[PDB]
Amino acid sequence: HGKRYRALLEKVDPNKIYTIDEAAHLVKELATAKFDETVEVHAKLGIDPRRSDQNVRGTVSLPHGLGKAGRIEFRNDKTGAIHAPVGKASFPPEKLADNIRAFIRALEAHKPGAKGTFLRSVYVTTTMGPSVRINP
Amino acid sequence: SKVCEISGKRPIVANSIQRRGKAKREGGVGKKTTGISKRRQYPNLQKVRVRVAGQEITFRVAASHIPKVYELVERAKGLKLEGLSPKEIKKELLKLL
Amino acid sequence: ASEVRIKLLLECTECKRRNYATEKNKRNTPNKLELRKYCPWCRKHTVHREVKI
Amino acid sequence: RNGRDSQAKRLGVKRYEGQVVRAGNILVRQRGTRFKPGKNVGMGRDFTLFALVDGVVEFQDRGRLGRYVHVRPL
RNA sequence: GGGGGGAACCUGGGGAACUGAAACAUCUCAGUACCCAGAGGAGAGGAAAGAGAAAUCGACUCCCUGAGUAGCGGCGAGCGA
RNA sequence: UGGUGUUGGCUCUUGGUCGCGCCUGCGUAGGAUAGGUGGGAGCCUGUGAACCCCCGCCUCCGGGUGGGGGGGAGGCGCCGGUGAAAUACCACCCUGGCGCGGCUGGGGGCCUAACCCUCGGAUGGGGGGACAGCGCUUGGCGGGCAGUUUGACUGGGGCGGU
RNA sequence: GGGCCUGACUGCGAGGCCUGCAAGCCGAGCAGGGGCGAAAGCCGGGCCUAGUGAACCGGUGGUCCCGUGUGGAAGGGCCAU
RNA sequence: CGCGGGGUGGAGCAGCCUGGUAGCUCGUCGGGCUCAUAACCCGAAGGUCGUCGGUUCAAAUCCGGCCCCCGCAACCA
RNA sequence: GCCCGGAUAGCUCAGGGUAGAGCAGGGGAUUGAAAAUCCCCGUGUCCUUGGUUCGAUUCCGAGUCCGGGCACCA
Ligand SMILES: [Mg+2]
Ligand SMILES: [Mg+2]
Ligand SMILES: [Mg+2]
Ligand SMILES: [Mg+2]
Ligand SMILES: [Mg+2]
Ligand SMILES: [Mg+2]
Ligand SMILES: [Mg+2]
Ligand SMILES: [Mg+2]
Ligand SMILES: [Mg+2]
Ligand SMILES: [Mg+2]
Ligand SMILES: [Mg+2]
Ligand SMILES: [Mg+2]
Ligand SMILES: [Mg+2]
Ligand SMILES: [Mg+2]
Ligand SMILES: [Mg+2]
Ligand SMILES: [Mg+2]
Ligand SMILES: [Mg+2]
Ligand SMILES: [Mg+2]
Ligand SMILES: [Mg+2]
Ligand SMILES: [Mg+2]
Ligand SMILES: [Mg+2]
Ligand SMILES: [Mg+2]
Ligand SMILES: [Mg+2]
Ligand SMILES: [Mg+2]
Ligand SMILES: [Mg+2]
Ligand SMILES: [Mg+2]
Ligand SMILES: [Mg+2]
Ligand SMILES: [Mg+2]
Ligand SMILES: [Mg+2]
Ligand SMILES: [Mg+2]
Ligand SMILES: [Mg+2]
Ligand SMILES: [Mg+2]
Ligand SMILES: [Mg+2]
Ligand SMILES: [Mg+2]
Ligand SMILES: [Mg+2]
Ligand SMILES: [Mg+2]
Ligand SMILES: [Mg+2]
Ligand SMILES: [Mg+2]
Ligand SMILES: [Mg+2]
Ligand SMILES: [Mg+2]
Ligand SMILES: [Mg+2]
Ligand SMILES: [Mg+2]
Ligand SMILES: [Mg+2]
Ligand SMILES: [Mg+2]
Ligand SMILES: [Mg+2]
Ligand SMILES: [Mg+2]
Ligand SMILES: [Mg+2]
Ligand SMILES: [Mg+2]
Ligand SMILES: [Mg+2]
Ligand SMILES: [Mg+2]
Ligand SMILES: [Mg+2]
Ligand SMILES: [Mg+2]
Ligand SMILES: [Mg+2]
Ligand SMILES: [Mg+2]
Ligand SMILES: [Mg+2]
Ligand SMILES: [Mg+2]
Ligand SMILES: [Mg+2]
Ligand SMILES: [Mg+2]
Ligand SMILES: [Mg+2]
Ligand SMILES: [Mg+2]
Ligand SMILES: [Mg+2]
Ligand SMILES: [Mg+2]
Ligand SMILES: [Mg+2]
Ligand SMILES: [Mg+2]
Ligand SMILES: [Zn+2]
Repeated sequence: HGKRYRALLEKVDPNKIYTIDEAAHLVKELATAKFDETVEVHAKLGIDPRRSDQNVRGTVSLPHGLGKAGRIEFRNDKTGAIHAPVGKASFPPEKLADNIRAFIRALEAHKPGAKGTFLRSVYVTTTMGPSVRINP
Repeated sequence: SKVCEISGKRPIVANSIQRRGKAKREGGVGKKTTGISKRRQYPNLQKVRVRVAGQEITFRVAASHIPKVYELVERAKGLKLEGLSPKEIKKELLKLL
Repeated sequence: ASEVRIKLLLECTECKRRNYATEKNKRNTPNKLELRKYCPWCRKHTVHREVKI
Repeated sequence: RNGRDSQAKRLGVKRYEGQVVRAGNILVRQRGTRFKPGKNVGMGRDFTLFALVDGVVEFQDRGRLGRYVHVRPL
């Protein structure tokens, strides 16, 4: 964990719940890589992956999109985590929170059903940057 | 196995109900009662020995009302005892009740 | 019915209700029954898939 | 070892010639086509013969073509 | 001041079984019969931490009615506000 | 027989299981110890880079990995090859360890003052001792005892058979 | 024997067979939405008659009918099993 | 007689819930070791599964008849 | 029904890569009657069915049989 990544580790209080709005704020402040990073949105899904029935595939995106339309995918791994692009190293705020908001709405559209509150643990990060907690 | 000298608690009779089966709540057929016989439920009588007016005095009391014994001793620290026999100190403490 | 000839339900794949009960031999036919069947809630024919009775 | 038997099944024809029958009246109870269905007679999944119209029952022997029960409307 | 007695009636503490269920165990008989304590010319109960849908009634007790209703029930026999 | 009440004063010793630290994950191919997806074209290094003393931790049987010293410009990754899958780096996690702290347990030891026993002597001495006894509650054994069930047909009933 | 299929239908049922009860059997034809056929038509499983089990209690999926002052909920009803 | 079990190379036993396959030990026979016999070692033969019938494409196997063997029962008089 | 074992070669058994251990039975070295011992065999419905995998004896859904304990049976 070299010198750079700590600077960003000064910028994220570990004991805090952030907002769909707060995310778009801090994210353009953990992208201190030397390239226009992608913003990654993660979640720990509340289902069994071994269960053939309960499962997450599907396609979104909109509004803005991949920017590499902008249709993205999301499939859970064998562990129950989902995560996906997009979002980029600006991409202004209040223009990414909208993007980040609608991805959470899907998958929140695909509870197989399963057991509990779907979006158990949720997270938002950048490519070479720390994580932020956020609130679906 | 008798009557609380403070509270009046005495043995009561109760049924002992033996049941088989799975509760409906748990998705069972229901509960069936495989025997009802009579039994007695007893106060948790114990002995509290206590020194009042330099005299050893024992109450046979239910555990629940044990604190009430040293309470009457607290109220009795104000009446003419000495030199009553233990039986009559007992009567006088009980009157404070 | 038996261990191998089972009882089972047909569930309209569109509205997910069970409209038919029937049997099958799960050795001769180890795959969920998919048939077409009048669904009286949908009031049209629908593919029903096999569901555990 | 023995001692068994099954219930009598009360077979046979239930309306003879000249009898007036309402429609779905049963005409013959049978196993197989001892009697074949004729004019105005249907045959159920168990070879039961029944009148398909109000009428008068009539029997016909057609040789190797079998015996036939008909209903003639009135 | 108490003690002991009193036909039945009364309240409290205890509390069956035959029987019914055409067997029987839950259930029934029945909180009955009986034992015990206590009270009296009666006893109990009694001035809402009530009822329960009327924005309602108004301590208790007793009769009629509500009603064999609502319900309870090996949802059986029955039991029963 | 577990919990708990009566039921108190000290004390040693352990084991589980949750939470953040950390590592850990190896068929054969492959540079070789590849956990799973997703981001990813850059990433570390003057806050000390490639190696190969010391340890600690592990290891599949090649090595991996953390802390410490040595040093004195470099390492990676992309590319590309084999690949079912690709290597940096980052994120969310899965498996199983490891310390630190929740919590919850079992195996002790002493003490005296409730309880218990006992001493021609008793507001006391001595002995047991928070056990035992006793209350509520849990499961177990339980013809010692209690209530009952233990079918019908039938060339009598039983046995047989139905 | 082959092609295409799922009528091994849903909502009904004149009429009868059988019959102590209860059960058990057959059923033309009407509607919905289908299959096969050029069509007539046939199809509510199998050439037929064995391959089975009333209630009660409870499980599951529906339904959204009841919901102990009201809105919910608990729990129940109804349909399917 | 009733109930239960059984009959398979020469002997004593598997196999048959379970249809398509007959196996173990000893014995027998041919060969070796030994001076010779046994023990031991190598190799082989021998069963149509009590018998008749049925079911089946196929019967040791499943079903029935008949024969025989074993165990149990036959009580209130 | 709930939990824990079991079902992998001819016997008895070990275990996301896969099929190995001791014996059974075959070989070959020991130079030998024998055992013992070393190298070498390899026979595997991994109890079914479906599913996730590059790959399933292994993991997940549904089943079957056997043992221990518990519970339930209109
Ligand atoms: Mg009880
Ligand atoms: Mg009950
Ligand atoms: Mg005490
Ligand atoms: Mg208490
Ligand atoms: Mg007979
Ligand atoms: Mg008859
Ligand atoms: Mg007959
Ligand atoms: Mg028909
Ligand atoms: Mg004529
Ligand atoms: Mg008594
Ligand atoms: Mg009776
Ligand atoms: Mg009797
Ligand atoms: Mg009784
Ligand atoms: Mg009384
Ligand atoms: Mg009375
Ligand atoms: Mg008196
Ligand atoms: Mg008066
Ligand atoms: Mg009065
Ligand atoms: Mg009074
Ligand atoms: Mg008042
Ligand atoms: Mg009820
Ligand atoms: Mg009943
Ligand atoms: Mg009563
Ligand atoms: Mg106890
Ligand atoms: Mg306590
Ligand atoms: Mg305490
Ligand atoms: Mg001690
Ligand atoms: Mg104790
Ligand atoms: Mg007990
Ligand atoms: Mg007993
Ligand atoms: Mg007895
Ligand atoms: Mg009785
Ligand atoms: Mg008795
Ligand atoms: Mg009985
Ligand atoms: Mg008789
Ligand atoms: Mg006779
Ligand atoms: Mg006679
Ligand atoms: Mg006889
Ligand atoms: Mg008999
Ligand atoms: Mg249809
Ligand atoms: Mg009719
Ligand atoms: Mg009738
Ligand atoms: Mg028709
Ligand atoms: Mg039509
Ligand atoms: Mg048509
Ligand atoms: Mg056509
Ligand atoms: Mg047509
Ligand atoms: Mg045919
Ligand atoms: Mg019910
Ligand atoms: Mg409902
Ligand atoms: Mg309400
Ligand atoms: Mg309403
Ligand atoms: Mg219906
Ligand atoms: Mg023989
Ligand atoms: Mg076999
Ligand atoms: Mg010889
Ligand atoms: Mg010689
Ligand atoms: Mg024979
Ligand atoms: Mg044949
Ligand atoms: Mg034959
Ligand atoms: Mg054969
Ligand atoms: Mg033969
Ligand atoms: Mg006798
Ligand atoms: Mg005799
Ligand atoms: Zn439908």
